[PDB]
Amino acid sequence: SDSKILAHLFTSGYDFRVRPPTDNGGPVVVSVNMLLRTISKIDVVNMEYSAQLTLRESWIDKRLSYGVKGDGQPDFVILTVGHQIWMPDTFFPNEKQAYKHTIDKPNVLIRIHNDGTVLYSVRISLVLSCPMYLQYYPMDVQQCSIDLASYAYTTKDIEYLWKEHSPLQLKVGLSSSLPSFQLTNTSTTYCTSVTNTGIYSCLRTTIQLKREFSFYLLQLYIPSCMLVIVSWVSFWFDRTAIPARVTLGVTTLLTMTAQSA
Amino acid sequence: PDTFFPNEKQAYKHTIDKPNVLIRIHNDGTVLYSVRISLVLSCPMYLQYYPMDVQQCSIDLASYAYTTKDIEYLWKEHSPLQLKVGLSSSLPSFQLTNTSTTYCTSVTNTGIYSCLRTTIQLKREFSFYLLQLYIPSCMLVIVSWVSFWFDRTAIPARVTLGVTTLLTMTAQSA
Amino acid sequence: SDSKILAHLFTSGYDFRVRPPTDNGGPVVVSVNMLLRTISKIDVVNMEYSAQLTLRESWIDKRLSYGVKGDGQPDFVILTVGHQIWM
Amino acid sequence: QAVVTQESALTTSPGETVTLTCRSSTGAVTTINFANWVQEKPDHLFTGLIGGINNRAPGVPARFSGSLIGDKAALTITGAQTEDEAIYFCALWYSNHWVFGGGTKLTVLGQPKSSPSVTLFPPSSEELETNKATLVCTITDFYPGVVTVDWKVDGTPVTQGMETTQPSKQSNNKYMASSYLTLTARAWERHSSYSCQVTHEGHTVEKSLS
Amino acid sequence: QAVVTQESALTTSPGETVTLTCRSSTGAVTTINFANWVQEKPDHLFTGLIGGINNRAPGVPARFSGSLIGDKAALTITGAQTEDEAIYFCALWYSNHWVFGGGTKLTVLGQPKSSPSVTLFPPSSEELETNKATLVCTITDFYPGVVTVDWGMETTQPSKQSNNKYMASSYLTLTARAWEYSCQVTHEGHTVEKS
Amino acid sequence: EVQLQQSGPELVRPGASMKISCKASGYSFTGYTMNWVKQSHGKNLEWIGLINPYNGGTSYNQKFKGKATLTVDKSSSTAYMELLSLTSEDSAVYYCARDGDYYRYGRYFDYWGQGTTLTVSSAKTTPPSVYPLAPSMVTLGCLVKGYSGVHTFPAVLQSDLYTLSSSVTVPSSTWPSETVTCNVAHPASSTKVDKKIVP
Amino acid sequence: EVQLQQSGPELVRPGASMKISCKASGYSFTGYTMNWVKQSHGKNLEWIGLINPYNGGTSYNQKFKGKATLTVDKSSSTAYMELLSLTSEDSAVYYCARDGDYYRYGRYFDYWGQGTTLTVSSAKTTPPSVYPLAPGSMVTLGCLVKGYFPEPVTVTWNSGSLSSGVHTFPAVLQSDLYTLSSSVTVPSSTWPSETVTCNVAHPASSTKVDKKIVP
Ligand SMILES: CC[C@H](C)[C@H]1O[C@]2(CC[C@@H]1C)C[C@@H]1C[C@@H](C/C=C(\C)[C@@H](O[C@H]3C[C@H](OC)[C@@H](O[C@H]4C[C@H](OC)[C@@H](O)[C@H](C)O4)[C@H](C)O3)[C@@H](C)/C=C/C=C3\CO[C@@H]4[C@H](O)C(C)=C[C@@H](C(=O)O1)[C@]34O)O2
Ligand SMILES: CC[C@H](C)[C@H]1O[C@]2(CC[C@@H]1C)C[C@@H]1C[C@@H](C/C=C(\C)[C@@H](O[C@H]3C[C@H](OC)[C@@H](O[C@H]4C[C@H](OC)[C@@H](O)[C@H](C)O4)[C@H](C)O3)[C@@H](C)/C=C/C=C3\CO[C@@H]4[C@H](O)C(C)=C[C@@H](C(=O)O1)[C@]34O)O2
Ligand SMILES: C=C(C)[C@@H]1[C@H]2OC(=O)[C@@H]1[C@]1(O)C[C@H]3O[C@]34C(=O)O[C@H]2[C@]14C
Ligand SMILES: *[C@@H]1O[C@H](CO)[C@@H](O)[C@H](O)[C@H]1NC(C)=O
Repeated sequence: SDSKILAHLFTSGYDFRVRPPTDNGGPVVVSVNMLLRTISKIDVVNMEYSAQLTLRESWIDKRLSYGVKGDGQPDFVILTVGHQIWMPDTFFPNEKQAYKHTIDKPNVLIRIHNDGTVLYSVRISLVLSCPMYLQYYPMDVQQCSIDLASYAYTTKDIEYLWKEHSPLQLKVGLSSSLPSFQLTNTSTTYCTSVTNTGIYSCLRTTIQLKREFSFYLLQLYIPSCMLVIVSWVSFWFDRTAIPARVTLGVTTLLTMTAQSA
Repeated sequence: PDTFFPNEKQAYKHTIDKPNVLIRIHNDGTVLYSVRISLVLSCPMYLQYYPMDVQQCSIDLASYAYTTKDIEYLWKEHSPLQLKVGLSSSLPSFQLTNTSTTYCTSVTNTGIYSCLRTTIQLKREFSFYLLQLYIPSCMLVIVSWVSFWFDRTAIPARVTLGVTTLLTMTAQSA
Repeated sequence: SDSKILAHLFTSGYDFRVRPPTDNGGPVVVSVNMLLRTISKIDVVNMEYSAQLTLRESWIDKRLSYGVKGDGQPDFVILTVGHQIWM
Repeated sequence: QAVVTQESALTTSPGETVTLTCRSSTGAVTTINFANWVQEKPDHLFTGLIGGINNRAPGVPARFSGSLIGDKAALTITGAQTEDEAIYFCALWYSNHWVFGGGTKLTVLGQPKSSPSVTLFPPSSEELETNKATLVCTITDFYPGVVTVDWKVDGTPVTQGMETTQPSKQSNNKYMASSYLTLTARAWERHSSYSCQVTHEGHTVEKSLS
Repeated sequence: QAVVTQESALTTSPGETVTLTCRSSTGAVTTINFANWVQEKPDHLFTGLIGGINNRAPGVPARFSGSLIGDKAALTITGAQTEDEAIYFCALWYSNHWVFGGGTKLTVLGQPKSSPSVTLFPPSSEELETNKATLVCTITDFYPGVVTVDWGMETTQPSKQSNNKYMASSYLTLTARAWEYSCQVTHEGHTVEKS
Repeated sequence: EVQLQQSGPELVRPGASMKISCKASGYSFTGYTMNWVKQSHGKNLEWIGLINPYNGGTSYNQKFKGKATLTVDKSSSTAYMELLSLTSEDSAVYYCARDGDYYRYGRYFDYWGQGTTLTVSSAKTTPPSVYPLAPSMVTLGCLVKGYSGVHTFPAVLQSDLYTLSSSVTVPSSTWPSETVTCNVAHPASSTKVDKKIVP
Repeated sequence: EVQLQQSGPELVRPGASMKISCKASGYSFTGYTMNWVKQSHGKNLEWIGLINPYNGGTSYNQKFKGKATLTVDKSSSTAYMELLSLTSEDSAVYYCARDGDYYRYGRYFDYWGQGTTLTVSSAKTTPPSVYPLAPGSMVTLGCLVKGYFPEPVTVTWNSGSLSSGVHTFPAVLQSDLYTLSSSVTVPSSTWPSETVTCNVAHPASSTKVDKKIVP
């Protein structure tokens, strides 16, 4: 059944190198859903962060329609190994490092719906660059983004659009694996840009990270007040015993330096 | 089964000389598949009792493409989880007190996927924190007291003690 | 169309191992454009630095000309997988 | 190739709600067409209103709003104002370029309607002497200021040789327009039936010639 | 397709041990069927008991327990209680959906048993005139509330009376020309029949 | 304590479509997935489908693919169920039952709702057709159709209408020596009829 | 406030090529990409192409591939547009319209320029020829100022005597030579018993011609 349906699609002349046809010659519309699994290693020195997400792409390829109306056949067929299919050559413009997960079997899923609609799902681990602004360092908020766009195909061939309903989703155990920050807000936007090689469609998801304060309260503010307050208890020593005063003022000052370092 | 580890951040198969896999095909059609895998898993930890805490780390296992109508995972009936004898000896900082074998099947937007979950319980060794934190701090606080026995006229001595122990206290904590 | 244009170029005797021919036998001139994306990790101890850039090379390979004057065909064709080209 | 279509003209009173539409010839206007709406005030003053995904130009009043009613792009002015009287062009994005519409002349009513005064002028004898023959058709005192001139020689409608000026505004807030059908003296005598029918806001006025 | 089968009804006294069973038509009930057990008290009060791998709903008494006795799912109440008298549905998971059983009406005894008082009425002449003949086989005074009518038929659901002995009516529908007969009620043993 | 309160009973004509609700309270709503069960008079319990509040994800029984549409409103902690192209067969009681596991599918039932009774019918008011029935103590019967010892049994549904009978045991010495009759009233049709039980 | 000021009007002969400018001010010039729109009398609005100031990148409408060349001068915050092999068809008003998004392409229009009127014609100063327009055998008469260059030409009636019912229509650009006509309405029975001379003046060539209407 399924193996036969697949065989019927690739027994004819099908070229995975050729872009799927369109009714009006328009571009291939690729809907994108994105599921963040974990956001970790938020490096402030190199201004980058790691994040593991599930990319989900969906487009229409009439050539792959087998059931059409169906209603007698299976809704969709899982694409097995050894069958090539044209896919959006999407990449992450601000990715510095990327890994696909291939443990045991590669972590991918491709479905071919009867009408020719394709669902593509893949796990990807990224290390993205995220320029940060430390004006209010201790109590700051940073905004980190994942950009997504086609590399070779221009605006006449491929166009990205965020899924209409819940384009960005978070796994439940995301905030719990992110102890240092608090993921307050997310946004889903477009970043299409015009380059020297053409106009390329582009999506951009954005998370907003609010730095946890409890640490800096205990490891910076509290201890410094406690240090400054100590420098005051020398105002209560007789003016004759200056050694005591200096020892206090000097020690607290030195310690102040250390802590800051 | 295209199984993967949902909470794996990094994974390596061992391929030294020949790849470390074993596949057996029993006469009845039963298949045995064995493979060595090195993982780096995410394990959210809770440090409320930091010095004397216990963490629970898990390895999740599920199919990626196949849904609940095609593939279903079940833990072996007898001893689903086993430990090599030299595991606790290669784990000096903690003590693997308890293990559990559970299911984590979940319903997603792409379907309902079968899922297993093994869980180890790690109890942090205390000997280190006794010697490197508690003992030395008591020893530090006790020193601040020996200034109560210096004559009230020699305040330089008192301050030097109280101040030094305080500074050191800071350092140690840092 | 595009798939046919590509097929026409590689159906003949084309060797991606052979350097593109020149009119006067001169060398292949490769124009280079370079776009720096990020310059990071400027290590002063090991005296090195990391940088991510987009390399852009452009040369002429008469063997690959399909439209020549064109003006009836597409200006250019995106090279798909499975077609070797001297680089 | 691909053509964009808009209402020739629309009428509305201050306070009411009017809706302009933009049709694609290749099919339904989808989100990847990025329907844009541009306003042209008199004296060549262009400004953007809506466009892109669902973003708007800076300062574009709240009464303006875009949507995809049916299978074409819409531009809805909720609570029309006097100054809102202008020409509205919509533009669709087809793959790699923009295609504009014919524009819609929205009129925010300020006086009673007025049907056009059509006149048809035969070629002067002085001009026929130069082997040229120009049919002139004048249209005055009409409102709203949008008409549609159509020529027909001997029953058959003409496609080429016709030139119609853009609705010019009069001193009395009404509009005028002229249209010239060009022929040769030897070709002006070759026939004997000429028609210059002017359509305005529905219905039609025709002025023949023989 | 796949059908789930349960005992029509079972009887037990307070304190005893009763066992309900759930059978699969495709074969033996395995662990990947995730046998579920649901309780329905009178007035449409549903609550889960057992299910999944070997987990139970919150508050489910200790006397309830699940197992795979033989090749079907079992639900064993050790030390039955008065309130335990309800209808128990078991549900099996076949690949991607649930399939329920017919349910088992467990009765925890309270009143001495009683044989069903049956009476078979023929179709009146007003019906034969309408050209539609109907039979009525009223069943009064019986306990527990589980009868099985056996003659186009349609019997009503058991409903307690004023003396706590459930009652019911049966209807065999025919046509006037067909008309131109006997009802037997089997109740927890003997079989009362009338012609 | 947790609770699942469903919408009230509904009466709708065939062809139409209505939507019943299930407001959850007493637990983190978005943590447990919801099942929908259909209890009809004609068949057993049927499993319609399930939805994961947190996920929006749904999985339907092949049978109800297109008949039911599970949705969820996180803000109001409410699970909804649409029923399209309603017909006679859709007349049933629809329950909503929670799954047992916390932020994961456990495949076992927790709490159910009180149920929602949906009646899909296309018949207007109709007067009860009373037909008398008859064979120590003699038992007499009275049959209402298409609308001491006083036993009125449940009411079936014959051909899109109702039908019940009425037993009544008496000493045989009071029949036919005395007039045994039965009163059959019907408020919705404003019709009360009497049928004399004769031997 | 932002502003896009374009160069003044230009008159050039066919075959030549000229370049119109668009000086931007009031915003970070290099952040918004520029569009060029052509409004001709013969057709609708046409999209020529666009350029990204920051990038230098350009994308043209297939139609104007080779006709227009978009460039940009970052230092002076000015966007330029070359037009080659100018012909009659290039006679139009060219606008420059900014894109809406900040350092990204949003595909929606912000502000436009006042426009630049380009007139392409190989004509020399040519006095008009006035031909009378009489109604085919309230009456309406007209003048036909045919084949003059350049604009403008003014038309009166009886030296200003009659002003009511006077309508001088727009001109059309045909054969490199402009051409308009002016009508005047009078009660039928008065004509032709009253002198109805129209006064045409073409200051560009010092031309003054009277031509009274007559059946
Ligand atoms: C109190 C400050 C002055 C300077 C005092 O400092 C000292 C002595 C001299 C001063 C009197 C020394 C100082 C401790 C404090 C005493 C503090 C406690 C015993 C605890 O905290 C108190 C106050 C705290 O609220 C400030 C309160 O939490 C509330 C309110 C908070 O919001 C306002 C809110 O976030 C939270 C959720 O609920 C808490 C319940 O109870 C204890 C928690 C403090 C520990 C402090 C430290 C542990 O390691 C840190 C570091 O490694 C170092 C080198 C110095 C330590 C220090 O700084 O030691 C240190 O920072 O006294
Ligand atoms: C004793 C504390 C007071 C404050 C004394 O401190 C000082 C001097 C002042 C006080 C009198 C200083 C202190 C050492 C102690 C003397 C301690 C020893 C000589 C040894 O330990 C003793 C006691 C110990 O049991 C507390 C006992 O182990 C038993 C009982 C334990 O369970 C209760 C159980 O776990 C264990 C298995 O079997 C042991 C046999 O024998 C020695 C082991 C201690 C070493 C301490 C340290 C080594 O590096 C640490 C750190 O890098 C630092 C900076 C400070 C050191 C310190 O803190 O130095 C330090 O922490 O005296
Ligand atoms: C008062 C004196 C002289 C003491 C002496 O020893 C002390 O600890 C006292 C102290 O004040 C504190 C510390 O700074 C001093 C030091 O190291 O020696 C001296 C200083 C000055
Ligand atoms: C997130 O929320 C805040 C709420 O004030 C808002 O300002 C911001 O634009 C939102 N979007 C992003 C980028 O997270």
